[PDB]
Amino acid sequence: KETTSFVFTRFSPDPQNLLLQGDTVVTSSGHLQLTQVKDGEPVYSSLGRALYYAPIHIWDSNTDTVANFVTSFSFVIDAPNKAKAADGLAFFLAPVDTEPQKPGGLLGLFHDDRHNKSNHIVAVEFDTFKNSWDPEGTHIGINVNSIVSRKTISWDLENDEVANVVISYQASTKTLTASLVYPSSSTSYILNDVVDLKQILPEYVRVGFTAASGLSKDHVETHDVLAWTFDSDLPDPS
Amino acid sequence: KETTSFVFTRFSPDPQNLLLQGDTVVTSSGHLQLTQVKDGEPVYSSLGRALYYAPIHIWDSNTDTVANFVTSFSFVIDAPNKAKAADGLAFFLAPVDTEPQKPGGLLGLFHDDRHNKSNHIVAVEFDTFKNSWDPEGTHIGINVNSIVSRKTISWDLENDEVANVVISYQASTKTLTASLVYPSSSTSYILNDVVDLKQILPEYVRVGFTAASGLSKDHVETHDVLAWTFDSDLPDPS
Amino acid sequence: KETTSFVFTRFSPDPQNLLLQGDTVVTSSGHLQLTQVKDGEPVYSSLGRALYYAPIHIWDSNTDTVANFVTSFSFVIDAPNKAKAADGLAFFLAPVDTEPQKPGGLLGLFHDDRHNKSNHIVAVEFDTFKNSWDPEGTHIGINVNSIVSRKTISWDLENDEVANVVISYQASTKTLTASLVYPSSSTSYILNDVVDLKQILPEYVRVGFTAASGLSKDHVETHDVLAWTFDSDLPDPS
Amino acid sequence: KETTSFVFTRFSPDPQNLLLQGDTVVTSSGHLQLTQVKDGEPVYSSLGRALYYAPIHIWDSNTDTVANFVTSFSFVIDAPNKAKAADGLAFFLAPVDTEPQKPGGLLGLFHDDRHNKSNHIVAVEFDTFKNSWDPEGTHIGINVNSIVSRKTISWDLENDEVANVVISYQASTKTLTASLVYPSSSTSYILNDVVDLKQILPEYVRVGFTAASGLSKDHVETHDVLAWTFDSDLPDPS
Ligand SMILES: *[C@@H]1O[C@H](CO)[C@@H](O[C@@H]2O[C@H](CO)[C@@H](O[C@@H]3O[C@H](CO[C@H]4O[C@H](CO)[C@@H](O)[C@H](O)[C@@H]4O)[C@@H](O)[C@H](O[C@H]4O[C@H](CO)[C@@H](O)[C@H](O)[C@@H]4O)[C@@H]3O[C@@H]3OC[C@@H](O)[C@H](O)[C@H]3O)[C@H](O)[C@H]2NC(C)=O)[C@H](O[C@@H]2O[C@@H](C)[C@@H](O)[C@@H](O)[C@@H]2O)[C@H]1NC(C)=O
Ligand SMILES: *[C@@H]1O[C@H](CO)[C@@H](O[C@@H]2O[C@H](CO)[C@@H](O[C@@H]3O[C@H](CO[C@H]4O[C@H](CO)[C@@H](O)[C@H](O)[C@@H]4O)[C@@H](O)[C@H](O)[C@@H]3O)[C@H](O)[C@H]2NC(C)=O)[C@H](O[C@@H]2O[C@@H](C)[C@@H](O)[C@@H](O)[C@@H]2O)[C@H]1NC(C)=O
Ligand SMILES: CC(=O)N[C@H]1[C@H](Oc2ccc([N+](=O)[O-])cc2)O[C@H](CO)[C@@H](O[C@@H]2O[C@H](CO)[C@H](O)[C@H](O)[C@H]2NC(C)=O)[C@@H]1O
Ligand SMILES: CC(=O)N[C@H]1[C@H](Oc2ccc([N+](=O)[O-])cc2)O[C@H](CO)[C@@H](O[C@@H]2O[C@H](CO)[C@H](O)[C@H](O)[C@H]2NC(C)=O)[C@@H]1O
Ligand SMILES: CC(=O)N[C@H]1[C@H](Oc2ccc([N+](=O)[O-])cc2)O[C@H](CO)[C@@H](O[C@@H]2O[C@H](CO)[C@H](O)[C@H](O)[C@H]2NC(C)=O)[C@@H]1O
Ligand SMILES: CC(=O)N[C@H]1[C@H](Oc2ccc([N+](=O)[O-])cc2)O[C@H](CO)[C@@H](O[C@@H]2O[C@H](CO)[C@H](O)[C@H](O)[C@H]2NC(C)=O)[C@@H]1O
Ligand SMILES: *[C@@H]1O[C@H](CO)[C@@H](O)[C@H](O[C@@H]2O[C@@H](C)[C@@H](O)[C@@H](O)[C@@H]2O)[C@H]1NC(C)=O
Ligand SMILES: *[C@@H]1O[C@H](CO)[C@@H](O)[C@H](O[C@@H]2O[C@@H](C)[C@@H](O)[C@@H](O)[C@@H]2O)[C@H]1NC(C)=O
Ligand SMILES: [Ca+2]
Ligand SMILES: [Ca+2]
Ligand SMILES: [Ca+2]
Ligand SMILES: [Ca+2]
Ligand SMILES: [Mn+2]
Ligand SMILES: [Mn+2]
Ligand SMILES: [Mn+2]
Ligand SMILES: [Mn+2]
Repeated sequence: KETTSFVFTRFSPDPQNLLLQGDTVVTSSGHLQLTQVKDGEPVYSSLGRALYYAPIHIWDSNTDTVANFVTSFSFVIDAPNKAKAADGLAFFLAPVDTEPQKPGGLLGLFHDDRHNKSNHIVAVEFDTFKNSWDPEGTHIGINVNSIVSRKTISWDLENDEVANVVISYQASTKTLTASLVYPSSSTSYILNDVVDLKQILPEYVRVGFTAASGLSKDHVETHDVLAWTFDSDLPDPS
Repeated sequence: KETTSFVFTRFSPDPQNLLLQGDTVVTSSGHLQLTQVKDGEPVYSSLGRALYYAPIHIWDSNTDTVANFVTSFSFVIDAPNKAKAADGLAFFLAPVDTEPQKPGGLLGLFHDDRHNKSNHIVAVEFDTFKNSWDPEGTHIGINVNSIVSRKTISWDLENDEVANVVISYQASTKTLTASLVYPSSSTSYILNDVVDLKQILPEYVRVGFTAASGLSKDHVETHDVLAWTFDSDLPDPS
Repeated sequence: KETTSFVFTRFSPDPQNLLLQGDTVVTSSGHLQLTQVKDGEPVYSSLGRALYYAPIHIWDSNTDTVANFVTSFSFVIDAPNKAKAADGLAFFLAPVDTEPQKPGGLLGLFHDDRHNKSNHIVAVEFDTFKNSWDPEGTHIGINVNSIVSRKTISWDLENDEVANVVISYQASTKTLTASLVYPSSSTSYILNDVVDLKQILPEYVRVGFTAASGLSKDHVETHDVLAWTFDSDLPDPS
Repeated sequence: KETTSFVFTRFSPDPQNLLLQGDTVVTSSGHLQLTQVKDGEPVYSSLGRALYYAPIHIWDSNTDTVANFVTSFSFVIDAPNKAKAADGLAFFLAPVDTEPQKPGGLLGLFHDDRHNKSNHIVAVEFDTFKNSWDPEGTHIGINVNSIVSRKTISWDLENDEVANVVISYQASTKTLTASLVYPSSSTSYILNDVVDLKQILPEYVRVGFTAASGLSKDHVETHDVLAWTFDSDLPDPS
C-alpha cells in the first residue's frame, strides 16, 4: 500500500516542493498566480502551470492495482470584461516530465486541438472561452488526451468570486467526479464520467494546475489558486 | 482544537458504537438495513435510524468557534415499483438525546409537517414520495427544523443502484453542500445552501441516518447504507 | 475496515463526548482534572476517570481481525511533597460498562490486588506510590487484569512538569508499547510487552484515564490531562 | 499552513518518488535494500541511500515558523557474524541537493569525522561498529553536523529481527525523539535531545535513509527498510 498527501492553505514565496512553469509566481498574499498581472491588470497571451514536485504513484502494473485520489482547491478568475473572458484553468495529471504546451485555448496542455493517446493527459477544465471545438457557453469539462472534452456541463463564471472545487477518482468504478461550489451565491455544479486511468496515464504522474489568458489584448482574465489539498491511495492487491 | 473521525467500509453485526433506533439491523452482508425486509421484500410502515454513539462537538459558545465537517456514504434504495417508491432516507444532525419521531413522509425526523425551531434538526433528505408539502418529483432536499425543505433539486432514483453521497459544511461561509453520484450511469447531482449551524443546533449533536418505508402496503422500498465516513474539526479561536 | 479517531488539544467545560466518573472535572484552563483540588491544593482520597463516549471496536470475532491503535496524551502530576506522592494515573481499556473500582493504590481500576481474567482490563500506569505489590521506586507499568504489573520500568516523577506519552498496539506482533518524554529536561522512558488483546478484552471497549490521590492527608498530588489523541484501525480480513 | 505525508507499507520496483543513491535497490520481496547483497550474502564496502523525492518544508523564515514531524519505519540488519557487524543505518535530514559522502563508519553522511556546520545534517544513527569516535558497544545516536553523536544510548542489535522506529520532532520544545522497539524480544530503546532545526537546516530539506557495510570483507551486514511513513506539519504563524 502506498499513499501520498499534501495540504497548502496558502502558498509561500519560492515553494521548492512545487514545479512552477511558464509565468507562474506566488503573490505576497500567498496565492498561486498562474497568469501574469501587470499594474493590477491581467496580461494577454500568458500561460503558467504549477505541479507538485513528487511523482504520484497512480497505478502499478505488477500488482494490477489503481489508486483512488481526491483533490480539493479554491480558485478565483477575475475578468475585466466577463463577455471577453479567456481562456481558463485546469487541474491535470500528466507524465512526470510534462512541460507547458500551446497557450490560449489549448490551456498549456496540448500541442494541437486533436486527440492523441501519447499525450497521456487527464484534466478537468474550467473553460471561459468558446473555441471552435467547444460547446456553447462557459463550461466545466473532463478531458482525456484532447482539448475536445469527453463530457461537459454548463458553468456560469462568477467573476472574481472564490470557487471551491473537489475532484475525486474512484478506481473500483473508474469514475472521475468534479464539483464546483460558489459559497457566495450558493451555486453548485457537478459532473462525472468513466475514465480508465490505467489505460490513459503512466504508472507515475505529476499533478497540478495550468491556466492561460486570451491571445488578444481585450480577452484577458486572472487565474489564482488560493489553497490546495491532495490525497492518493494505491491499495494492496486483492 | 477538537476533531472526531470514523470510517466504516462495511458494518459488523451488533455495532456497539452505533445507536440503532426503530427497525434498524445489520445484515450478514455487512449493510446497515434501516427499514425491514421480510422474505426478500421490503415491509411497509417501517422506520429505522442509526446514530454514531459519541456526541460530536459542532460549535463552542465560549470560544465562538464552529466546526467544519464532511461525511461520505454509499446507499441503495430498491423499490419493487419505482412509481410507488416511499418514503426515503436522510442524513441528519440532531440533539444528543434525539429519538425517532413520526414514520412515513416525516422520515422519523419530525413530529409534524410544520416548522419549529425547537426541533434543532439539520438534514439532507433523499425523498422518494411526493407528500402534500413536497415539490413535484423525487428530490434531494436540505431541511432545517422542518420536513418542508429549505432548498430542493430534482433527483431521479436509480432503482437498486449504489449512490455515493458527500455532505460537507464550511463554517466560514455557513455553507452546507450535498452531492450524489451514481457511478453505474455517470449521473450526478449537487446542491448547497446557507445553513447557520450555530443558530440551529446545540453545541453537541449526534449524527446519522434515518429512513422510512411507505405507510401503505404497495408503497415500499428498502434503504441500505453500505459504508460511511465522518470527519469534524472544531478549530481553535482566531 | 473500521477506524475511530479523536483529538483534544484542550478540553471544554461539560464535555458531552466524555464519560466523566468519580471526581473528574474540566478546569477553566481546559485541563481534565482527574482528582479533586480545593483552594489550590490536592485533596486526599480522591478518584476520577474519563472515558471517550463511543465504544472502540478493538477486535472482531466474525472476521477474526484485531485492531491496531495509537494514543498520545500530555499529563501533569503536581505533588506538594514529592517523597509523599500518591497514587498515580493510568491510561486504560475496559468493558463498555466499566465503572470506578477501589481508590488509592488500586487506581480506580481494580476491586482488589489479585489477578482475575474477568476484569478485562489492560492499562498503562504511572505509579507514584510503592504499594506492597509494587517494585522499588516510582515506575511505569503495563497491567493486564491486575494491579500487579506484568512489566515495569523505573520512572522519576518530574514534579509539575508536562509529560508527553505515546501508547501504541501492533496487532501483528501483539505488542503494546508505552513511551514518556519530559521535553523540559530531555528525559525519556519506554517499555513494551506482549499483550494479546483478543484474549483479554471484549470486542468493544471504552478507553480513557483514571487517577487517584493517596489515602492519607499528607500523601497527595494532582493528576491533570492537558491533551489527548486516539486512533484505532480494525483492518479487513486477510 | 502546509503539510506533507506519505506511506509505504512496502516498496515497488523502480520507485520514481524516491531518489535512490549509491547501491540501493528494491527487492522482489518489496524491501528497500540499501547495501548490496550477492548470492544471499552482504557485500563489503557498500553504501546506499534513499530519499523522498519531494523537498520537505521544515521551516519558513517569512512567517518564522518551524514544522513538527513524525516518521516511522521498520528495518532489518542481518550480520553473518554479529560481533563483526558493520557499519549501520541512519535516518536523516539534509539539503535538497545532498549526495552520498564517505562509506564505512561515516555512513554515507559525512566527508570526514569532524564537526562542520556546513554539513547541515541532522541524523539518527543505528551504529553497529565502534569507530575511534564512538562509545563502547553498539548504540543509537542523535547526530548534528558530525558523525560524533551529540547523545548516544546502548542498543543491542537483534540480528535479523524487525526493528520498529519512530522519530519525531516537536517544534515548540525543539525536541527530537527517537525510539526503537523489537516486538520479537519485547526490548525497547529511546532517547531525545534539543535540536534547533531552524539553526541547523535550510528551509527545505530531503529526508530518508543511508546505510553502509564494513570496509573489510569479514565485517558485513545487510540493511533493509521494510516500510516507512512520514508526516510533517508547518503551522500558521502564532
Ligand atoms: C473473578 O471475578 C469474576 C467476575 O466477578 C468471578 O466470577 C463471577 O462469580 C460470581 C459469584 O461470586 C457469579 O455470580 C453468581 O452467578 C450465579 C449463576 O448466575 C447465572 O446463571 C443462573 C442460571 O443457571 C441465572 O439464574 C443467573 O441469573 C445468572 O445468569 C448466580 O446463581 C449467583 O446468584 C445467587 O447467589 C448469590 C450468592 O449466594 C446471591 O447473592 C444472589 O442473590 C443469588 O442468590 C451469583 O450471582 C450474583 O449474585 C450477586 C450479584 O451482586 C451479582 O451481580 C450476581 O451475578 C458470576 O456469575 C461470575 N461471573 C462470571 C463471568 O463467571 C470470579 O469468581 C470465580 O469464578 C466464577 C465464575 C465463579 O466460579 C466463582 O465461584 C469463582 O469464585 C472471580 N474469580 C476468582 C478466581 O475469584
Ligand atoms: C566544511 O565543509 C566544507 C564543504 O565541503 C569544506 O570545504 C571544502 O573543503 C574541501 C577539502 O576537502 C575542498 O576540496 C578540495 O579542494 C582542492 C582545491 O580545488 C580547486 O583548486 C584546484 C587548484 O588550486 C583545482 O585543480 C580544482 O579544480 C579546484 O578549482 C582540490 O584540489 C582537492 O582535491 C579537494 O577537492 C573544497 O574546495 C572546499 N569547499 C569550500 C566551499 O570551501 C570545509 O573545509 C574546507 O577545505 C578545508 C581543506 C579547509 O581549507 C577549510 O578552511 C575549508 O573550509 C569544511 N570545514 C572544515 C573546517 O573542515
Ligand atoms: C488580434 C486577434 O484577433 N488575434 C487572433 C489570432 O490572429 C492573430 C492576428 C494577428 C496577430 N498579430 O501578430 O498581431 C496575432 C494573431 O488568431 C487566434 C486564433 O488562431 C486568436 O486566438 C484566440 O484568441 C481568443 C481570444 O481572442 C482565445 O484566446 C482563443 O482561445 C484563441 N484561440 C486559440 C485556438 O488559441 C487571436 O485572438
Ligand atoms: C390505505 C391508506 O389509506 N393508507 C394511508 C393511511 O391511512 C390511515 C388509515 C387509518 C389510520 N388510523 O389512525 O387507524 C391511519 C392512517 O394514512 C397515511 C397518512 O396519514 C397514508 O400515509 C401516506 O402513505 C404514503 C404511501 O401510500 C406515503 O408513505 C406518505 O408519506 C404517507 N403520508 C404521511 C403523512 O406519512 C397512508 O397511505
Ligand atoms: C493514616 C493511615 O496510615 N491510613 C492508612 C489506612 O488506614 C487503615 C488503618 C488500619 C486498617 N485496618 O485494617 O484496621 C485499615 C485502614 O490504610 C490504608 C490501606 O492500607 C492506607 O492506604 C495507603 O495510603 C497510601 C498513602 O499514605 C497510598 O495511597 C496507598 O496506595 C494506600 N494503600 C492502598 C491499598 O490503597 C492508609 O495510608
Ligand atoms: C583488514 C583491515 O585492517 N582493514 C581496514 C583497512 O585497512 C587498510 C590498511 C592499509 C590500507 N592502505 O591504504 O594500504 C588501506 C586499508 O582500513 C580501513 C579504514 O581505516 C578499515 O575500515 C574500517 O573497517 C571496519 C570494519 O572492518 C568498519 O567498516 C569501519 O567503519 C571502517 N573505518 C572507517 C573509518 O570507515 C578497514 O577495516
Ligand atoms: C502525440 O503526442 C506526442 C507528445 O505528447 C508527440 O510527441 C507525438 O508526435 C509524434 O511523435 C513524436 C515523438 C514525433 O516523432 C512526431 O514527429 C510525431 O508526430 C504526437 N503524435 C502525433 C501524430 O501528433
Ligand atoms: C416545537 O417543538 C418542541 C420540541 O419538539 C415541542 O415540544 C413544541 O410543542 C409544544 O411544547 C411542547 C413541550 C408540548 O408542551 C406541546 O404540547 C406544545 O405544543 C413545539 N411547538 C409548537 C408546535 O408550537
Ligand atoms: Ca475554450
Ligand atoms: Ca416526501
Ligand atoms: Ca502503587
Ligand atoms: Ca560506527
Ligand atoms: Mn472546452
Ligand atoms: Mn421532501
Ligand atoms: Mn505499580
Ligand atoms: Mn556512532
